[PDB]
Amino acid sequence: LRLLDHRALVCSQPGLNCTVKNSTCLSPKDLQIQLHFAHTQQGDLFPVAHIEWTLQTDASILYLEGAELSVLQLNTNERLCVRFEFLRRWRFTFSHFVVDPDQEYEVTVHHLPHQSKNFLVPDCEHARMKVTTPCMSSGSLWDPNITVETLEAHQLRVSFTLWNESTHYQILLTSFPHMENHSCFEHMHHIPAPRPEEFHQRSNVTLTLRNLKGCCRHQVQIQPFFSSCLNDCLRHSATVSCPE
Ligand SMILES: *[C@@H]1O[C@H](CO)[C@@H](O)[C@H](O)[C@H]1NC(C)=O
Ligand SMILES: *[C@@H]1O[C@H](CO)[C@@H](O)[C@H](O)[C@H]1NC(C)=O
Ligand SMILES: *[C@@H]1O[C@H](CO)[C@@H](O)[C@H](O)[C@H]1NC(C)=O
Ligand SMILES: *[C@@H]1O[C@H](CO)[C@@H](O)[C@H](O)[C@H]1NC(C)=O
Repeated sequence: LRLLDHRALVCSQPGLNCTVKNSTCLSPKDLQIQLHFAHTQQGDLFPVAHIEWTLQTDASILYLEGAELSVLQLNTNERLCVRFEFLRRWRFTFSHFVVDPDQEYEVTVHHLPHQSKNFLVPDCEHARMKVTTPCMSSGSLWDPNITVETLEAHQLRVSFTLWNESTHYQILLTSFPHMENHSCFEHMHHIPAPRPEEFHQRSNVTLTLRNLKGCCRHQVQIQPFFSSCLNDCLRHSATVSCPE
């Protein structure tokens, strides 16, 4: 959770002069949050929360200085606030909060001196999220298209397409019985960082399976370690089903 730009924004409308800026975190109607995408001057692409709500005034003489817009990231408890500062119906919009893929947010509006709604951002498999800067940093553009072939002597041959980075990969084999989810075997295979010559080429690893009847469901997972996502890159898997 962050602001796209931190300078004060002009939010003025006919009959209402308005400024909005980040503030220290201290009635609104029709609070709505849409997912939008912002392209930056630096050439990046971020998912943003497009937040809107209505201020309805009546004949009532009232002291109204502004509004506080609060966004809480539920996984980290990161909270950011912006304060609207004033001078029948006015619709307010704020689209400068950058959000993270696959995260839930709680949005709150308070008139100063309330309404709360939650917002869930789709993961990096969503076609529009896939091309954002955060998703591409998680390796969203790489498609290994992992395939696992059963070999004659209780071995598997795993094939996968490498990306274009000189970083290592790991293949994690976890074996299971047909239905029970307690593993009967586990093995990690280190794939050395490829040379630029093997970039975008399809490589393979041969895995040796545990010789145990019933230990027949083999999950094979590839984890890349691209410099932009370290231990947090998107992973892919294929599973060999039991021939039972
Ligand atoms: C990925 O694997 C599937 C296997 O059925 C195949 O249809 C598809 O064409 C493969 N993709 C590429 C890029 O070769
Ligand atoms: C990696 O491959 C993609 C293929 O679309 C390309 O856009 C990108 O520029 C390549 N990155 C590097 C560092 O060569
Ligand atoms: C066992 O693993 C499968 C994985 O697809 C899952 O659907 C199922 O709910 C799991 N069951 C238990 C008891 O963990
Ligand atoms: C498996 O991959 C290695 C490169 O990592 C290659 O030398 C070998 O020939 C490939 N094996 C098969 C069966 O294609």
